[PDB]
Amino acid sequence: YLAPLRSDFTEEITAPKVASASNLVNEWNN
Amino acid sequence: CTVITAEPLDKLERVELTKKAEKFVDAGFKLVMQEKIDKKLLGGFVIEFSDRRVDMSTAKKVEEFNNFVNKLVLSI
Amino acid sequence: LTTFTFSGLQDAPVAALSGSIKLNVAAKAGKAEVTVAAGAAKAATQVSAAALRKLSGSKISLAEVARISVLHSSIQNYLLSLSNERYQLLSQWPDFTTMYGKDFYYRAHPEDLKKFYDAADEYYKLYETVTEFDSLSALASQVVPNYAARRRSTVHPAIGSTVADGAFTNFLLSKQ
Amino acid sequence: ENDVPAILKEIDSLVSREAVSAKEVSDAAVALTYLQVKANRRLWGKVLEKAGAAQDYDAASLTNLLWAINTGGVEHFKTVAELAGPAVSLLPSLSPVQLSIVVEALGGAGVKNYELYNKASAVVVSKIGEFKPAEIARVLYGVAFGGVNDVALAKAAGKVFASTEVDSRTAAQALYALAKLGRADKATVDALLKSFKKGTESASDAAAASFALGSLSFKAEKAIVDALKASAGDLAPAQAVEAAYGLALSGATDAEAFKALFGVVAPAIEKAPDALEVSSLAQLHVASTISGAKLPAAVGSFVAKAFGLAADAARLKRSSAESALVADVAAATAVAFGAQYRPEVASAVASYVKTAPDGSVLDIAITKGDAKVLVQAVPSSLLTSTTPAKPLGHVAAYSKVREAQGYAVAVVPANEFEALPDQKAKAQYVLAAIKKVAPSF
Amino acid sequence: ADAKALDELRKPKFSSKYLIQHVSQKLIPAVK
Amino acid sequence: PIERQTVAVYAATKGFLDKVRVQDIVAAEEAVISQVNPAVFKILKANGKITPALDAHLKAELRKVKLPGA
Amino acid sequence: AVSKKEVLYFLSSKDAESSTAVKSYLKSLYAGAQVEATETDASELIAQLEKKYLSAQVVEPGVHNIALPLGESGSAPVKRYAAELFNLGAQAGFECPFIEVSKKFGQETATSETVKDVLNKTKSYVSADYNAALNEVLSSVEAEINGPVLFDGKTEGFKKFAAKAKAVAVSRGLPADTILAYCAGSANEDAADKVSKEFFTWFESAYTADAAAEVKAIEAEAASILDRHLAKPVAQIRKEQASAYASLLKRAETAKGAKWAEKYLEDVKAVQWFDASVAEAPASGPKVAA
Amino acid sequence: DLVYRTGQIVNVPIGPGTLGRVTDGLGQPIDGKGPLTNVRSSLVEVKAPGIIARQSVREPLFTGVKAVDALVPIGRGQRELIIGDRQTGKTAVAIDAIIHQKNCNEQVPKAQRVYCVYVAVGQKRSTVAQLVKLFTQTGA
Ligand SMILES: Nc1ncnc2c1ncn2[C@@H]1O[C@H](COP(=O)(O)OP(=O)(O)OP(=O)(O)O)[C@@H](O)[C@H]1O
Ligand SMILES: [Mg+2]
Repeated sequence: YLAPLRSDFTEEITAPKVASASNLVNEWNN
Repeated sequence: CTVITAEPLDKLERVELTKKAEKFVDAGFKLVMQEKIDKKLLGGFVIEFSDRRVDMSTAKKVEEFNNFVNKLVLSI
Repeated sequence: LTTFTFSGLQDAPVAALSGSIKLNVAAKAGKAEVTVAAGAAKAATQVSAAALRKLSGSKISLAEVARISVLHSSIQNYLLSLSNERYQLLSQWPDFTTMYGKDFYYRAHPEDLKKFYDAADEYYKLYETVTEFDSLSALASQVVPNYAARRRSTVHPAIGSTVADGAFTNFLLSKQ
Repeated sequence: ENDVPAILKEIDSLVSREAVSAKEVSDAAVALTYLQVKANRRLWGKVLEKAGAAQDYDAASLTNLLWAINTGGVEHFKTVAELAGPAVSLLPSLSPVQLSIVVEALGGAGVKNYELYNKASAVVVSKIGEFKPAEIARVLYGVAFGGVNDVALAKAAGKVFASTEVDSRTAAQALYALAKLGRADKATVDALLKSFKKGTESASDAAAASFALGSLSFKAEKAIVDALKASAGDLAPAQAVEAAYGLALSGATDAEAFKALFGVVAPAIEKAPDALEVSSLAQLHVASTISGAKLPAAVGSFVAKAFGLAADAARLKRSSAESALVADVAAATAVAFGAQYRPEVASAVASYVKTAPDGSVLDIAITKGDAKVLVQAVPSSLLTSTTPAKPLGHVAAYSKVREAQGYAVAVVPANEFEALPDQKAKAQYVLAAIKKVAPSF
Repeated sequence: ADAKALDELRKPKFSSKYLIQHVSQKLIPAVK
Repeated sequence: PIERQTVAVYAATKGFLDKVRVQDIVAAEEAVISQVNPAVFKILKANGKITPALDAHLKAELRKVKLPGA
Repeated sequence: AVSKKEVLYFLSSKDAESSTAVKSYLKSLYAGAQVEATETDASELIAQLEKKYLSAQVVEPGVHNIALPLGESGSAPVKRYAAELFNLGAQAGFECPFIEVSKKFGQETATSETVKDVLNKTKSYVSADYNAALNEVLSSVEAEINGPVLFDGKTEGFKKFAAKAKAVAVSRGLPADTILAYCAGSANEDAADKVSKEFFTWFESAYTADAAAEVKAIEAEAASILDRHLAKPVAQIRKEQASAYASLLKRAETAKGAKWAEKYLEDVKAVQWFDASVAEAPASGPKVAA
Repeated sequence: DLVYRTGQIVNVPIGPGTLGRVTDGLGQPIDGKGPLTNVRSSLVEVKAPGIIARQSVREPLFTGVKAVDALVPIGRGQRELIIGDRQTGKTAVAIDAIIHQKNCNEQVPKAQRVYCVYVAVGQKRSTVAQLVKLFTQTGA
């Protein structure tokens, strides 16, 4: 449940990188 | 010599600077000077001696500060 | 909340809106006869107009007791909410155990029966992992540290592209 | 048969079931304020847990809930700020008497919702006669404390407070809203100030008009001051501080009004010194100085450090257009005291940064033997929001505390200082302002 | 052991805050 | 690994892989590494020597092996 | 203990462990301890650096206290989430994000007098979708006079570039006249009131769309992480996670005496209290001191 | 043109952060995985360790090639030439020494594990990308 601790900053101001729709509702419907 | 600064000097900015710059000539030498301006420098100066330069400008003191703390947070 | 609050016994709720709890206030000019009735119990006191004003003097200031954090619990509640959408489509799986009898075993092609017994072993693989809800709390910790580093921005925690583009229009379309 | 703790368990089992609606969670909250249930925090937590879960919300149950959150003094920012979703969808559906309770409760909690207060002020100026004077003050308290500097409403409220005279509690909400907006309109403050010798019934609205006058620096009222001296037991220790701070800033010196107020806050700090904010411990030290009424020996020495703490904390978190102004004023203070070249002004303003006696750091602190002056830059956040633009009462707060430390505070405000064209004009503006305060320089 | 507090139970647990404090206690004394 | 090199070099230098066609010595030792005991490699790796308690015990375990042709 | 520049930064902070360090400091100052004189030292580059590492100790526990509005419908959970990050900015010493990123522009481009260099070292802070739509207009106006467009403002060679970049700013949706007429201002307080009410109508529709784009990326990451995990057998999952849990404990156990490692293993002990306190009464929850 | 001196003899980053990375001839990484973290710059021209800093080469380096480990065996600390004509298998002897160390490093204690460095001088870049593909697939 525990995470790696990170101490670093974000210097850019970017878009947050929306990941793609994983095919699992369409694989479990198959 | 050639001294490049950010904006043109005072008469006291001239006198405090030779006290910096005759410690860059290693004998009983006299510096003449040549005064140029560059606001790419953020204050301080660049002394150019045609065989060496010394950059006590704060525009490079920023970059020499940033790369010191961009190296040290990666060492911790 | 602020330091001074200016509500209480003026423009107040006079009556309840439900039936689960029965509220009756009786406002005079100075005090009020409230009568509350919830379940079998009843209570009726006298609230002064300057007794409700002292209520907002020391604030409650509720705060959430989380297992790890409020951020993590909101990601884990979303993964629990997403596991429910996948469990709902394992709810609509045909009962393959109605075809386990030997009158389906021996009428069927030997390769279409091995596919049927593999498709039944597959449902138990899918169903035993979608109900592994003790694994959602460690999947939420794979979302937290990359999110938390985007919030450690050197500009602002709440900065984004639409604001920082709108403030480039002010910076560029003014003089130098 | 009169069962108050046995009806708390019957309310607890109403909100601990699975599908509590809006009306059942409104009336559970309304019943917890009329019963005055500050001691049970978990029962207030179960109500606001179901108040976020409740999805349908008609006009009456939203305002009964938001009334109960505001009146009960319960704050949870996540729950209340998501109740602004029902509100902006029920906003044409709201009564004018109901819209005042929504915007007062959502504004008083600090909900940053610009779509709410824009539509809720455009309603209250489209139908300005439809709102009674208590409702135009509740909206004005909400839009002010929700971070909107809507002066279109503050004018339309000012025309109402001039046409009809209002209740004491109605005026003191309107004074508190104009104090945060920093308006100090003489035309409308004095129209609300006549409501305070008909007799006020709360001490919370005598203390809030006290705070709102001193923050705009008008002066004391002599019946607000004399309502506060009788009923300073009704006030919480964080509320009696803001009464005494607001009386000190307005120039009251009724020391028996200050013995009543400091009789609340002194045994509270003695019982738990961390009970108050360090912003409120500093507002005590301003009040324990300008009026001069002293405190216990363990308290007044303790709030003297917490003026030093709360002054560096606002200097560390300086607005960076205030950091531009201080380094501009300090450079003009170098040129005024004689420095025509840049190595002189660079090494003079590094000598102006002496430490205060309480542990703090002053930015432009000149010392000539015994006489010390202090130059104070007052940017724009400490100015009023109106066109004369005198500084707020908090700058006279900071001045009189430093003046009682061996300084002579010269105020340099940026509405006057930055209308000046060059550094020589700004040097004699500072030099006139220093010699107007201590002419030994 | 039971019934800790409220103000001790309000802490977010696996935040950094102490890597941030650690790399601030070995950078500011090193760059001064 | 070094223990399967020396076992295969043992099978050729102790005369266990004549009577075998010279074309399929490549396939003969693929049996020999796989058909002898997977526990006899662990002893040779841990000792580093083929001990007297093992050089007979492996050469008698290099007889219970099936080689191609034979 | 705290180094007295931390405790000045935790006064307006409102998380738990920063306020209990403040409250035990204010309890020491009630028992007559002297408030240490804060430093009028640490010149401008060091003051900017330790402010950056003191704001990030107010931001970092504060981000973990803000519930993401994942899978919610409406604008008010996203406006709550944005407003909690605004107040976290103000508690940590930041100004408004408009005032914070504009300071980042004018600091990064204090040396530049040409627009092609302004559009090049403000690259990290504007969209590449917007940095390109200004570089198309710039390299057409520099293909019109065949000289670099200057960052001067009074140059007419900039004036018809800024009139075309204003046409780009509407082509994104940004009200370029409204944003300019706010950060400039007006004389009367009534005509500047109507332009603040339509800047803040843009601004609230701006920062909601950055928060909602942040939520839609956490929603898409978590739905991608789950569907990769729902395709595993359960025996793989329990040992992938026990391997990752145990490797992360020994990274905190081999760390000798570091403050983060003691606080790490103190929070593992506090999670195990939470699981044990719930097991004692599950319809009640965890036991708080009341 | 102006050429400035850097004051430093030629150096490269050494340390454990170079493991797994493909660097160029001066240590700058060319695999496109960011900067070399956890690394330290040391000189490339060092005086070799002298007589009093050595000891006898006694422990074996197992190549995994049984023509080598039987006939021409290699100790740890020994330079061994692989000489031959073109396309005679000189890299294959060298690659199999690297791949075998991965198989041996999973079985030995932490003290005696062999960390390989492969310097590819003057080769194709395609030949090098085929080797880091093999070394990633094998786990080496
Ligand atoms: N032990 C082996 N068994 C079978 N085939 C091999 C063996 N060693 C090498 N080969 C094959 O022979 C070819 C030549 O091998 P390799 O590339 O190792 O030679 P090289 O000495 O590196 O030549 P060069 O560097 O001159 O190209 C390779 O294609 C490889 O597939
Ligand atoms: Mg080769």
